[PDB]
Amino acid sequence: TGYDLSASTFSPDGRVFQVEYAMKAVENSSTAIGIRCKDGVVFGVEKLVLSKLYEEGSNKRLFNVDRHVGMAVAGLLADARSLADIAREEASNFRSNFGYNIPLKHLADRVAMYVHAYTLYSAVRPFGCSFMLGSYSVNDGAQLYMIDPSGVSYGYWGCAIGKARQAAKTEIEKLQMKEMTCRDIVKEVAKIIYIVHDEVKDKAFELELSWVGELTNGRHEIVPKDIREEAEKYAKESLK
Amino acid sequence: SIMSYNGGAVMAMKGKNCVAIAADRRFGIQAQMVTTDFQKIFPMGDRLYIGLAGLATDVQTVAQRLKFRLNLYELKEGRQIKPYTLMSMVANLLYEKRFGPYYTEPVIAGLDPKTFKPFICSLDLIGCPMVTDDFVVSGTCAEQMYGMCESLWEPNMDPDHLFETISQAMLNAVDRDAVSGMGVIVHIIEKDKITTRTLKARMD
Amino acid sequence: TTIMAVQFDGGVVLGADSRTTTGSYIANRVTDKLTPIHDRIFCCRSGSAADTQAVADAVTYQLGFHSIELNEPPLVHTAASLFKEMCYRYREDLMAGIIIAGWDPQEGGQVYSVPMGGMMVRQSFAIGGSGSSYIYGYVDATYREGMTKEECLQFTANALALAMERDGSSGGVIRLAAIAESGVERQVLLG
Amino acid sequence: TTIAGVVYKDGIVLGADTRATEGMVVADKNCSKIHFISPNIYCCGAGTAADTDMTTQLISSNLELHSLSTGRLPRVVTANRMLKQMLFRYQGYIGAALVLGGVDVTGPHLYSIYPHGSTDKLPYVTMGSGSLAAMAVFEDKFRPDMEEEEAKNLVSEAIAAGIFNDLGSGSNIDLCVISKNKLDFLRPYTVPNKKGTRLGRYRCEKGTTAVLTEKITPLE
Amino acid sequence: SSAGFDRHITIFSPEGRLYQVEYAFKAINQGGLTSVAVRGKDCAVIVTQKKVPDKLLDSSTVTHLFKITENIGCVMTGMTADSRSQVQRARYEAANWKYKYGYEIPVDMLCKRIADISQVYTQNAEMRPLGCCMILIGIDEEQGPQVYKCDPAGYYCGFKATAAGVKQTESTSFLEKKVKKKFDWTFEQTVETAITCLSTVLSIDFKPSEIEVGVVTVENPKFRILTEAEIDAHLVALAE
Amino acid sequence: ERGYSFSLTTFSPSGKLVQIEYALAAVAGGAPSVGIKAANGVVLATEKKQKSILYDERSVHKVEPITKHIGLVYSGMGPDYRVLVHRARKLAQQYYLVYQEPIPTAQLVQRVASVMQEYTQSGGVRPFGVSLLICGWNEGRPYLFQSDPSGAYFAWKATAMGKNYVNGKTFLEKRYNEDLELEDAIHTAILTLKESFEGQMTEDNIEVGICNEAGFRRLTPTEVKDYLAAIA
Repeated sequence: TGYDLSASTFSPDGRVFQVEYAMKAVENSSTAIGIRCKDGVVFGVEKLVLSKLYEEGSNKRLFNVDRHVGMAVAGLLADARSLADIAREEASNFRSNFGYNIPLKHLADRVAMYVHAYTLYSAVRPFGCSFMLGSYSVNDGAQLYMIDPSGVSYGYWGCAIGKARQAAKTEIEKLQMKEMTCRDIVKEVAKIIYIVHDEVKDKAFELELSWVGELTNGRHEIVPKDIREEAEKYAKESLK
Repeated sequence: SIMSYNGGAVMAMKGKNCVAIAADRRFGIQAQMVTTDFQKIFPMGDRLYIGLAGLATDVQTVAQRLKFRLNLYELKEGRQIKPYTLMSMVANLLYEKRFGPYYTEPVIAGLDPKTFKPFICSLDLIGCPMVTDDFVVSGTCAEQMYGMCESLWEPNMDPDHLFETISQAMLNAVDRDAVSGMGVIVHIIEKDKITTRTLKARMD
Repeated sequence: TTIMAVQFDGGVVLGADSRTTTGSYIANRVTDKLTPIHDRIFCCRSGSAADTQAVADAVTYQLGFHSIELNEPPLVHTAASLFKEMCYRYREDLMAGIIIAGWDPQEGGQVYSVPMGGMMVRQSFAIGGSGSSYIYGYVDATYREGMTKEECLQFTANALALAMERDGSSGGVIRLAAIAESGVERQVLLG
Repeated sequence: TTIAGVVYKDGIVLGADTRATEGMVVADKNCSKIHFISPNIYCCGAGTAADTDMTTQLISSNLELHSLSTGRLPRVVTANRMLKQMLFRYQGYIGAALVLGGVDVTGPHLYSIYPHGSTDKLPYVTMGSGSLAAMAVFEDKFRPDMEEEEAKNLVSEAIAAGIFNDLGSGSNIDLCVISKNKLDFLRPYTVPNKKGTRLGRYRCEKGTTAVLTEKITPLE
Repeated sequence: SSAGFDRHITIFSPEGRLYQVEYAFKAINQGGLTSVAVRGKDCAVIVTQKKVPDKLLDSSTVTHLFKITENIGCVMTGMTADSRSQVQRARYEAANWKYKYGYEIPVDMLCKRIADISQVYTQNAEMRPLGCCMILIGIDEEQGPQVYKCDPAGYYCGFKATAAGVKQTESTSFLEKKVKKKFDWTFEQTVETAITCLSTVLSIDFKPSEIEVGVVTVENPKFRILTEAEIDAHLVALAE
Repeated sequence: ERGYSFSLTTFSPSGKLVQIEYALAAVAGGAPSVGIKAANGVVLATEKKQKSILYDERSVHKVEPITKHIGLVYSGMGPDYRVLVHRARKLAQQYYLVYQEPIPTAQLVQRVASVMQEYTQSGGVRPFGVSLLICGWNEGRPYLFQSDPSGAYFAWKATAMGKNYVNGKTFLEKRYNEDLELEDAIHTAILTLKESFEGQMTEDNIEVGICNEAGFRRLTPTEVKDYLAAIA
């Protein structure tokens, strides 16, 4: 009340309401989860068709930043596009200036500092984005990070961003994550997304699954989900 | 030389309790003189003068620039300037044009503002100061005035023999010189007063 | 002047002479021509002294900063890239005879070469300096693939010995460096 | 100009010859080229005198600033780094041949600076035009860890040989002693060359010169 | 006493206050985090707990002990973004010191530079004053180990028994009641007093998996983060 | 930043500058200090009470030299104090670059007060809540210059700034006089500081710097405990 206007001010109890308002902007966006196996990281985004007017394959929230890194955004889409352009630029700089692949820790820290700089002043607003960062390297393994609108960036095995933030990670943590390769984790993520919100609030959604790891030899791309078609034949066996 | 483009010779000489500075009057282009009353010795406050020799452009320029900074300092502080401070100021002003250099050899002569301590010093065209106790010379002709002053100087000199010594030295060393002559101005100062005499120089 | 790096299976072996000359006069009789940048990575320099000192200090700056921000030991190829960029970008003023060597936890021993141009190549052995041509004459004759450490030390001993003996600009004293997984072992052959 | 440095068993002895010539003429017979930096570090200059003077005064300002900020005795390596960085910024335009010596907490440390920006640590150096004579005296008669009188006599002998080769000085060669506690500084050390007393004298008279226009202006 | 806009920007209030900075002194208190430093003899000890309720969240990348340089460590409280930005600035000025001045930076000068940057942020308005508190530790020659604290306000100080975070009125009360008996601090004394003072504050008496212990000693001046095994060793060593 | 560049400090209908008056009040709510100019030297003395028994008195130093012959103390907030200290340092060294001579204290106060005045007028920044007490023994006669957040300055025979500074001032007017020595000035300075401080006053509660004609000196707690162990 009155203090919440500027992005430089503090409250009488000590927090910034601008950043909090930006955090709960992402809460109404689509649900996007992500989990790593012992030789790769798997993304997954519950994507929704509005009524009938989309094309099943535009505006994909699974981006692809580096040769081995891609983002899984949720929140404001154009803000996410700008953020992904910043990340592409930063990885391009590192590749130019040292001649090899960017490690995920340093990349996420540069991105976190950029986000923090947009949280500091009153000239700009905080971001409305919350995204995933996945990796694989033979000398590093699988790494999965996580960036809030404020700029706090650290690591996970599994995560979820959206409405079912808790409601997915309730049963994400009962997954035997270490002992599985990612080829099981594909249909795992499929059953997770399919379980949350089948028909109740909306009518139809649609699945995308990004896929990095040792099976891709360090490449990062979307699965040919249509190859091995793992959701639907398991989805119809997941309603019982 | 470019120092010999307009001639010029400035001699300073430290006496016992007093200091004598002299310079030549001639101004002109390389072979052609113009006037006999060009100014090279400038008053910087009381009991403290300065001499400039070389290219006359830089002479008048640096004279005005130093006068600018000196009046700025003397209005920022109610006291008058000490000669080491003036030497440092001239050094800074020359060194700012480290690669755009003024073609001048400044010679500073002044007494102590508090005591009757004399002071002489000379610089380079880039700002290398040098304090001595006998004499400092500048301008085109050097070895002439060096030989004469190393021939005629005594350490403890009343202003009269000081005047006669600097007079004979300047006259003979100028008469041997080619591009610099045409009258000599002499400033012989002390704690009590300021004397300015002009000599019947050979006008040849 | 004459600098030299040779890798073996476990690690690498470096080496240089001492004498820094100016014209025909020697200004410095004994000189650390090889420089520690990281604790596992050396470089030996040639050409101009001041240029290479400044470049090595800047590389020390950037590399130490980067290695602390990684919180991991740095790579050798990364420092090679740094010298490559610093040389190539602001060339036309420098005389760089930079040879990068060092042991790496991921990659073992490696040796990189940066001549006066600014190209970067990975070699198994390397020369550098004005009086390097002669021992470059026979470093491709005496070398055998798969040496031990003592063989590399004796190898560079003979090499820098004949380099110092034959060329006028070389001379002084032999400084050797042994970089491996274990530690850094420097010693000075004299007389 | 012949400056020389040495490291004895505790500290550093610096000497210099003080004939600042301007071309072919002896322009000075007493020119202090041993400059102040700090209570523990000094410096000697060679080549272009004005450039060395301006540069050493700038570095002395910077180190006074840094030391008064820090609150403890400065380090020689910091002065070395500042000088090499500045002279390399100037791309070798500024000609400044410097010899840097001081006693830190770590002990005595001597550096020589070549005006492009190349620097060395050595136990003894010579710089200047007649530097080779002092380098001869050193390379003849240097041994590690000398005593005090030994080092003083050695540096005096070196700059004396430099003076008996060309472009020395008439002067009484200046010396300087830096130790862990006792800083000393000697201008009139030893005069080998007395001025030959003139059996003249080239005398004059008080009125022997024609006067045209006299002026009197009193003061307070 | 709200005259003008003293509730919003960095202006002087009536009677001598300014509220934006003394709102930032409780910006540390939303962290829910507690940190203790101890310097009695030629070792210096940091201790700080974690709070990880998740099994999906990692443990390595959650540490607040931040190796600034090879001889200088630190720990952070408050919000994470301000802490990490302060961490990069500290590392950057340390490397700048090493480049300009030729030797290793002392922890005193570095904390003074950090406090100066804190003033620079404090000075202009339209700038958020970084609500994080920084404790630094290091060894200096001829002075031994050092402990410093940096405020958001730019008021640094250096002192022996040191604690900032949530509960440190109580911690400083314990340390007034403790650092008054004139015992020496022979490094097991230091570790035992640190863990037991945090044990008297929080009253949990817990596993070795929650607190991180940052140490530095005049036997190895390198900064050192303790391992689970030796933390357990000290923990059962004080278990009577 | 954007560079909005307007000043927050504008005139009242009374004609006052209420931010500057508030900054002066914030100074007056600060730690006490006393500075006395004697016949041969100048004495500076502050009053430094740590908040706990945990703090160390070897890291932060109130009394501060600017040159080897110019002491400087304050009564206000250290984060602003260190800034303008560093500014004065660089400024004095620029003077010593130009003129190759130690800068006089009047010249310091001119330049520092001009910088502080500039902060009073320039865009958006608050003024600095620091009241300096600058002094030094330049050319025989020693000086004593008080400044303020308003950019102004003065010259006192003796003064005080901080808590109950008017009470200390009224004790100074009766006790202090024109001519004493450095020791007697230290004596009456400790008297007027101990008139207003808390009861537990030791070798670490105070911090005393003097100004000889031999230069600025910063005394040690050794000689403080020599002297302030019941000086009267």
